[PDB]
Amino acid sequence: NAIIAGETSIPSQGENMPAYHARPKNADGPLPIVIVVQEIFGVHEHIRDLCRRLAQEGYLAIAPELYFRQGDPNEYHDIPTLFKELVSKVPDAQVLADLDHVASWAARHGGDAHRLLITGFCWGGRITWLYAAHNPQLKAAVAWYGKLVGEKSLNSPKHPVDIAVDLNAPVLGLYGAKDASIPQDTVETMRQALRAANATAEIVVYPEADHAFNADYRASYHEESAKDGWQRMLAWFAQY
Repeated sequence: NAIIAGETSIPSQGENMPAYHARPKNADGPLPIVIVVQEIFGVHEHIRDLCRRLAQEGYLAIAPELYFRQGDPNEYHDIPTLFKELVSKVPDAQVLADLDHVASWAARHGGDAHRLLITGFCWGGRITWLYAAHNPQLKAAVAWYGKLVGEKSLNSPKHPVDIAVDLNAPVLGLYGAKDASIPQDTVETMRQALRAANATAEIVVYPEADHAFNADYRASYHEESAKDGWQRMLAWFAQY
């Protein structure tokens, strides 16, 4: 299925946020939109590949450079410094407002405002849960191995466990059993929160997978889980 891809700016809270976008070539009309939320590495080649893979399925997929005001993840060469000096300085409130601006831009650039979807990975998987409790227009969300519970900070004052109560859209989580950064007890805490909220949501846990099991360029890749998760994501989105 032929696609077309590009880099654009998205007008956002008064500033121009870089973004990559991909979509099917000869589209009939307005497209379902998938906002794609980066890991801490920014809109890496891998994230651009994912947007193109989504476009091959018929989606207008858009990955915004969410860290642009605070800094460039390519200026860091160790994860701890990247976390401390950049990631931990990007406020959740800013991120959710930027995602709203991506949705706004998408509706005037080939997307259908009534068919908004989101998926995100790692750092982006946590943001995915948050966004599902933020935008009442959102139709569905797929969060891949996003942190569920945490200590709070002023930049990041709520975690997915806290907002389960405010979820607006069905959320599918794709999680790895071997992920030491997201222990299974925390998945249980989140399941308790979702049940108490009577939210439409489920978390699928892959027995053999670690964190970042869809990152096909990294050693954490687990092919069987990544391919199953990708099909579960498409199934979750299929009706919208």
